[PDB]
Amino acid sequence: PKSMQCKVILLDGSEYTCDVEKRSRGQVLFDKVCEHLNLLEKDYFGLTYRDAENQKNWLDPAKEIKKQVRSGAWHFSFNVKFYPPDPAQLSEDITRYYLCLQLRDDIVSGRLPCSFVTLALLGSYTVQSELGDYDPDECGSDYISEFRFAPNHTKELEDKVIELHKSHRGMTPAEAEMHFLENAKKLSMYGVDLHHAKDSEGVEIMLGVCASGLLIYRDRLRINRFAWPKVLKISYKRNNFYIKIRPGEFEQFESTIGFKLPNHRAAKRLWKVCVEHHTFFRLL
Ligand SMILES: Fc1ccccc1NCc1cc[nH]n1
Repeated sequence: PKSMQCKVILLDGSEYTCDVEKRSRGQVLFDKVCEHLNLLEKDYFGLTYRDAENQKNWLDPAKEIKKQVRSGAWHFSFNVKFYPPDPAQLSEDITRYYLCLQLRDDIVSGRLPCSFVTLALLGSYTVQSELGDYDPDECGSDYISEFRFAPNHTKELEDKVIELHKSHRGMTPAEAEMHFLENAKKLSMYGVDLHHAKDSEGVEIMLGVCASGLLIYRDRLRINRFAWPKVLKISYKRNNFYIKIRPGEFEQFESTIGFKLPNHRAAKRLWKVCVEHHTFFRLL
């Protein structure tokens, strides 16, 4: 029995190493990672890898690892796949904890945009969770936190984190994590997976996939939103991704909206994440 070494970047930025039999399916590796993390509420999470383009791909738990990574290194990341719309309803604090770590990276990366005040408030709850009660002894008027809070740090943002941290005295890690999530869940890009595409006229749009449905970002105005119930059918052909939308009441025939993706793999990736998110919606 020949086994392949796997390396997984965890959400704290540490590396987990294990071996699986070389013909193992994704689920085998994912189960080992989740046992390592003491994670029971595993359905919200997954593993990603980077292809030659260094584009992120979900490791399909049902398929052989070798037929996915193909020529690439057995190097993965552990990530939230399905962002819970209501994190208070998760059964375990440790689940909310990993979700916070993911969202912290979502924020620092700029995938999840955030006002100055929300950056500072989220940051204050992270500090309360990580270090406990505000201590003047560690924080001078010149203090800069080890914690990454934002895509671009300023002294103003560090000061506001400290100001808000002072107000959280006596808050436990689980409580601070729950407040963090109550705020983060409201942000317009929470749990939105964005894909580059062109509309049928060749105009650059972004397609967002999330729990509630599909978003077509055409410009700062004209954001079209199709709740999952409004989406009849989706499919990809060559570089094209198509969504069929239910007609309005007493209208004949659904509408088709077509999109051009960069290449066939990008169309297939978008199709698969939409199918997977739509099933998630069907279970809610
Ligand atoms: F309702 C949706 C449908 C499809 C994709 C996303 C959403 N987000 C919630 C919302 C409702 C109104 N504006 N934002």
